[PDB]
Amino acid sequence: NSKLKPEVVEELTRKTYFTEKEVQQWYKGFIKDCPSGQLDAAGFQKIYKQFFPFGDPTKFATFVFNVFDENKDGRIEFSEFIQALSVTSRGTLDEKLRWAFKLYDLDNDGYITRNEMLDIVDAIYQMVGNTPEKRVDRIFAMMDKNADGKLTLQEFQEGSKA
Amino acid sequence: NSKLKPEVVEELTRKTYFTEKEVQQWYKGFIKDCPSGQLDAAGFQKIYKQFFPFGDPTKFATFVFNVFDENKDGRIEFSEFIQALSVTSRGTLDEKLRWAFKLYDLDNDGYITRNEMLDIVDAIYQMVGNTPEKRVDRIFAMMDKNADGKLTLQEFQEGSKA
Ligand SMILES: N#Cc1ccc2[nH]cc(CCCCN3CCN(c4ccc5oc(C(N)=O)cc5c4)CC3)c2c1
Ligand SMILES: N#Cc1ccc2[nH]cc(CCCCN3CCN(c4ccc5oc(C(N)=O)cc5c4)CC3)c2c1
Ligand SMILES: [Ca+2]
Ligand SMILES: [Ca+2]
Ligand SMILES: [Ca+2]
Ligand SMILES: [Ca+2]
Ligand SMILES: [Ca+2]
Ligand SMILES: [Ca+2]
Ligand code: NA
Ligand code: NA
Ligand code: NA
Ligand code: NA
Repeated sequence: NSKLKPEVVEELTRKTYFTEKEVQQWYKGFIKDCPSGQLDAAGFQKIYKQFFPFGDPTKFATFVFNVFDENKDGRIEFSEFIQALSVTSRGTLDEKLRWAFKLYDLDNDGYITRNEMLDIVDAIYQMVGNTPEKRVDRIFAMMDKNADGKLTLQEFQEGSKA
Repeated sequence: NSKLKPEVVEELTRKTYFTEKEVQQWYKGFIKDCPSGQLDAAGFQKIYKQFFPFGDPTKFATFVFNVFDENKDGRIEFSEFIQALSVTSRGTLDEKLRWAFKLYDLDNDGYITRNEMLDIVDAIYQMVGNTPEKRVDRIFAMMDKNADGKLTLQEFQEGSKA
């Protein structure tokens, strides 16, 4: 697919923070980087592995892939790609924190657990190539205001602002 | 330039850790991402700005650009691009630390100063989007074994191994 139909471009423009022109430019890049119009987890993994040669980005890349892959069907289509870039780059602080929460909520149950947060920190450290546990412990002491071992989105947002 | 001449591919293959086939594959990607065959600082900046929407990667991207741009002429040619990826991805630990030293040595005088290191840490924090100063202070206490306020490559390597 070389170019998007104007009905699709319009739809994506109303649904994102991008202009009609930016949507078509983003699509040109997407297809050049993904000739099939869809990126599977292997290809997302390859991308990250090439950008971070000093470490092992496999774990963090998987976490990011799962946020891009909204419908969880194992592939990132252009609609999912451009929506993620729209929110992460031009969304409200509320929308951006909501996106980060999704990244951190690894099993998608609406709660971030201590284990989930430690997996994020561990993954970032591996990708790079005070420790993880003490980090998580402090974060949860400062955000888990009901001390139930889980962070809701409000807890994550309230603390992240603080 | 669609494809490289076999004399050039051979040269790059002997000069890098890549195979003849990998050199040509890397060139296909480079040209698709850089149609003119050369990336200036503006374009490198754009790339990083698109990958890190939550922060400001301008400062760190500049530091990385200067390492890629070995001859310091303001553009990254394919030969410089593939050499950087060769060292960062397949070099000895010694070669990889030497590359990191170049990144950190912002003015290229063969020494990393406290200010240079704080600029690196500050840039990484901005890109992301214990503090920087305390970090630098500890690193220099553990690596500046002659306490002259500068890190030579041997100091950086010895400590980085430690
Ligand atoms: N050892 C060590 C050591 C020690 C202390 C340290 N501090 C910091 C570091 C790491 C700093 C980052 C290095 N990055 C910069 C980006 N980069 C790169 C740019 C463009 C690219 O483009 C593609 C593509 N696929 O097109 C792939 C690709 C990759 C090269 C590797 C470090 C390392
Ligand atoms: N607020 C907040 C907040 C709070 C707490 C947090 N912890 C961690 C975060 C940030 C985590 C990373 C987010 N990245 C992932 C990569 N990514 C992306 C992937 C493919 C891409 O491809 C292109 C292209 N140009 O093709 C561009 C492009 C960009 C989207 C943004 C965070 C944020
Ligand atoms: Ca999907
Ligand atoms: Ca969860
Ligand atoms: Ca809670
Ligand atoms: Ca150059
Ligand atoms: Ca210097
Ligand atoms: Ca010294
Ligand atoms: Na729009
Ligand atoms: Na999630
Ligand atoms: Na080789
Ligand atoms: Na340098």
